[PDB]
Amino acid sequence: GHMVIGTWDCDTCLVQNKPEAIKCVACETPKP
Ligand SMILES: [Zn+2]
Repeated sequence: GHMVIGTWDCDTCLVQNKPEAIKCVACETPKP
């Protein structure tokens, strides 16, 4: 919640996620 921006938005389920993750947090999609 602090200087952690960079979240990526999905393109299949339409859901944002943290850049520290490996996949989506809604559809479980493989991060690019
Ligand atoms: Zn997704």
